[PDB]
Order: sequence, then structure tokens, then C-alpha cells
Amino acid sequence: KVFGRCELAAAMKRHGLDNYRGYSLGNWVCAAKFESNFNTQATNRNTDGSTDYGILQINSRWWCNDGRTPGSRNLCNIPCSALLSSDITASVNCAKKIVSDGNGMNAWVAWRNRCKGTDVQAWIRGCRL
Ligand SMILES: CC(=O)N[C@@H]1[C@@H](O)[C@H](O)[C@@H](CO)O[C@@H]1O
Ligand SMILES: [Cl-]
Ligand SMILES: [Cl-]
Ligand SMILES: [Cl-]
Ligand SMILES: [Cl-]
Ligand code: NA
Repeated sequence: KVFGRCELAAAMKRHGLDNYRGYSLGNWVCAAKFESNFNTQATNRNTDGSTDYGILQINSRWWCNDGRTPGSRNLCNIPCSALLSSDITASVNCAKKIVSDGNGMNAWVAWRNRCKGTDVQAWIRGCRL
């Protein structure tokens, strides 16, 4: 599923991402924009053999199991395919654990390089949130 901008912000708010760990809703929408272009089916292979999955491009090296990342962890206790569904519950729950482990939203390369220090509020502007 390819979310609309305001559609994704509502779903992120309903699951409790707004101001989670201090990051306003515009940060999460901006991150999803530049990580997956709002596509829940997005995948990308990293050079070390791991794969990023879903709306927030969650890495199989630590957070999910895909059966083909030797020596990796499954800290969110889910199959990586669960991160590709049209329901973003699995992605949001796993993102809450990722963003809680000390480094905040810097675990998302696209957020650090393309959202951090910008007007992230613009990504939820006009939305009937
Ligand atoms: C939180 C998370 O898993 N972020 C990933 C990161 O692992 C990886 O370096 C990158 C590769 O494109 O995409 C995402 O930022
Ligand atoms: Cl915001
Ligand atoms: Cl594996
Ligand atoms: Cl949803
Ligand atoms: Cl932080
Ligand atoms: Na894994």
C-alpha cells in the first residue's frame, strides 16, 4: 500500500507515534517519506547482506528475522515480512523499540540526512489529523 501523506500521519498518530520519545509527528512522516516514499512494500538490500523493510525501512540486522541475514538479531520478535503489510502496526511497534535504544531517530539514515534540522512540521500541514 502507498499511503497518502495525511493518511499516514493519522495512522501514525492513532498508534501513538506523535511525540513518542519527544519526536513530533512531522518527524515520523518525513522519515517515512524519504525512507520508503510512503510505500509499505519497499525493500532495499544493504551491502552487508541485510535488508530494510517497509514504511520505515527497518533493518533485518537487528530488528526482524528474514532467514537470510546470518549473525543478526530479531529484537522486535517479528518476521520482516510483517513489516510489509498495509497495516503499519508492526512497523510502528518496532520503530518504538528502535527509537528507544539510545540514539533516537538517528537510527534512520534518511531522517538524519534529510529531516533533522528542517521544518518537519510541513509534512503534517493541512492534515485533518
Ligand atoms: C532504523 C533502521 O533500521 N534504519 C535503516 C538502517 O538500518 C540502514 O542503514 C539504512 C539503509 O538504507 O536504512 C534505514 O535508515
Ligand atoms: Cl511536527
Ligand atoms: Cl537470518
Ligand atoms: Cl494502518
Ligand atoms: Cl532523542
Ligand atoms: Na534478523
